[PDB]
Amino acid sequence: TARAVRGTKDLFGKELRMHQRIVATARKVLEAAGALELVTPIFEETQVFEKGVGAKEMFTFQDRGGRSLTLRPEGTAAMVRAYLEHGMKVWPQPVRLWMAGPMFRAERPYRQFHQVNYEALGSENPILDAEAVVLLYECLKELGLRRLKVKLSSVGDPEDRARYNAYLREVLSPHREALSEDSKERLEENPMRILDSKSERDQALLKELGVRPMLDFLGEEARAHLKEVERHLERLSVPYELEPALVRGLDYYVRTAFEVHHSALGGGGRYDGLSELLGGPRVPGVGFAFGVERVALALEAEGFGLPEEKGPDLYLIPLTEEAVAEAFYLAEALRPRLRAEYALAPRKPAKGLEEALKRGAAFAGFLGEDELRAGEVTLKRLATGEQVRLSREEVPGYLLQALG
Amino acid sequence: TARAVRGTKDLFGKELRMHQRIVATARKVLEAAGALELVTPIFEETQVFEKGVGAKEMFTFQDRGGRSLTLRPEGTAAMVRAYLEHGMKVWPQPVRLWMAGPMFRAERPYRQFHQVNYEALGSENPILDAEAVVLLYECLKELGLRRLKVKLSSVGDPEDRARYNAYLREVLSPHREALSEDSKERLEENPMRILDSKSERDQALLKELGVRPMLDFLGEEARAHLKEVERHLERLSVPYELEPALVRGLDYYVRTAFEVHHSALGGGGRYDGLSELLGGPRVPGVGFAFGVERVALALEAEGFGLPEEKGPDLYLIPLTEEAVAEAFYLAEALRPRLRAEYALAPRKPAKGLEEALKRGAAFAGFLGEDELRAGEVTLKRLATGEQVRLSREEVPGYLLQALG
Repeated sequence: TARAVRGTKDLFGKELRMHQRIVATARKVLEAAGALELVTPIFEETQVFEKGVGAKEMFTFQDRGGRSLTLRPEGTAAMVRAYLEHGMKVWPQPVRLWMAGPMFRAERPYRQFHQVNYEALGSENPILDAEAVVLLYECLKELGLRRLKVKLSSVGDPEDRARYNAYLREVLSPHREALSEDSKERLEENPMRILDSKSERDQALLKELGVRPMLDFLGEEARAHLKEVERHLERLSVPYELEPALVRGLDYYVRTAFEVHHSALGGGGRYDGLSELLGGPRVPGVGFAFGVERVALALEAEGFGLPEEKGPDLYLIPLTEEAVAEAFYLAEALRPRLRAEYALAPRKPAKGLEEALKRGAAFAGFLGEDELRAGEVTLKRLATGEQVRLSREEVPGYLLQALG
Repeated sequence: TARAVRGTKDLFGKELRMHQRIVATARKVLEAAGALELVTPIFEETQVFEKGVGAKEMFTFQDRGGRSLTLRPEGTAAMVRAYLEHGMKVWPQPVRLWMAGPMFRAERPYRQFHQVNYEALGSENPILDAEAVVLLYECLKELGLRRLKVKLSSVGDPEDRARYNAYLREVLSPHREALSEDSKERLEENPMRILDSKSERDQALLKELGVRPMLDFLGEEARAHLKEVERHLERLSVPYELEPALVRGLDYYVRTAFEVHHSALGGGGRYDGLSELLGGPRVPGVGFAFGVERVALALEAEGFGLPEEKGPDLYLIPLTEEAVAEAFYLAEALRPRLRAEYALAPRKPAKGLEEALKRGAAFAGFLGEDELRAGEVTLKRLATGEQVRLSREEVPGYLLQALG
């Protein structure tokens, strides 16, 4: 009766294998660049994920005690919270961390998706921004994806963001009634957030007015930092395109911002004020995240198929009812060094052999009255048809010599 | 400021590696026995986890829409729910499944723990019960644990459980006031549940009365099934002990029940009526679960230590400020086939070499004005002290020939 809640789903067979490949690939590239693997809890205190003061899409609840708890909606805040909790500030900087795991989004019935996160905390050095970009680019390239579009941009320093917001107030105020609910309130609290709302009505006005990009407002230091990042990518042969449409409305996002399109598979940027937001000292940061499901779809779109599940090394066919137990005893004697399976009911040799072929077994085994009395087994290498009769003590060795 | 909620914790370094080893080991033994890996969602409809009608320890909440949702507290019901949803009843039976993942328990501030689950659904054959036991025993043995105590027992068939409950009413009724709240109510709804309550007051009365074990109430079929299971373990050289104290109060638990002690690392048994409880047809089942943290503690108790984290293949030391970027370009050219790291600031050769030793690098690399002008690099195999000067084009090949 009960089914998996909408927005969630079981992962098994090929879908699971695709997810595991994707994560295994990120693990290889990220750990080769020094990132340390970190796994945070599924839920945390709600305040860990609050973005600041400024007036539904997060699973929140309180446990026995009244404490507000929230299901992890993103990875960055949780990782920064971990860097703080474990005093990673004492480690050699920067501290590179990565993580793969489920995230929770509360939309109307993906509500549970998986993403890989990479975070370099502790330094403002532009080399780290270029590295974050290249690392994301690489994870995706290593997966076999091609036609990857890298989009780069900057959101400047907070003093630069202050001027832009003023400008936004001047340009968007005389068009107030064109916005709506929240966007009208954002004009007084955080104008830049209006550029990040997915309100078709708000997106419409913006498209018509065509206001100036945050790029045109980069301060002195911000422009030099972006130029450094650009220089590194050029030097690393990473094709990119400056994107004035790339924006980050939250007050803790600074300088570098980037995305990789195929539509966006992942992206990220620098976020220097998030640590203080959580109660910690100043901790410069830059990193990215990409959705595992988004990537699996991109691979699927490019035609990437996955080979068939490997079969057991041995599939035992009991011929009599008494042999069923003996098949189990033999298979157990061969595990786990070898993958050995067995049928639970007797059947004709031909039908059993037929089942071994379908299951892709390397060898088929037969146990009947004759082999039981002799304490032996009959083996048949399916691929070559070669059939041999050997004692039970010799099966492990024989199979190992053959499957070497 | 904000810390991981009590009962939860970040996993990194050795602790994480220990968890990954444990799961990797279960994966090897369980998949060698034919189990298919399955990953269910973190949360599901509350009804998936309700055990039946009979009057706090589960994180429950409703999403936008009023639907009651619950954080996964166990693995079995979720797996059975998956077997049903995907029509696994059509697959060749039995269907063997396994899963590893977080579970949630709502105690007063582990509230988030991890466990490995194994489930064989679709058959009543006693061979499967013995296999579940041996498989659990094996997972633990392969981890290096010794002094593993296997305890076996049975809870009989529902008709057997009915008689026992009557008996329990007769023996425990005249002692009503000795029980408490729930236990008093259980006498009328499900007496056997009183044997499963962790109420020190209830455990006391039980210890004094010393009522008869559910074992003394096994019906004809139930006694024969248990004898079959025992026969298989004997034949598999698995040392076990019959435990009359092992009980399963819920109405869907049937026959086989078992545990492995070291205090219990894991356990399980047959549960034939759970499927119907969820709205599906009759689906016989048997399996087990063990806590990853329980196992890591057991390993720790036996002294099992984990080797040190491997170091990068190459740690680049820039000698000048301009070389910092060049160190990054070189490391990126070597990744991800090789693990290459670099320092972000210049430093003396000796200090840099000093850092490479501490980080356990196979090779140390040096980039200064001289190598930059020559488009070369200086490498030093730390273990042998051998130092060589080669061009950048030759570094990948040289390192690969040396780290082969």
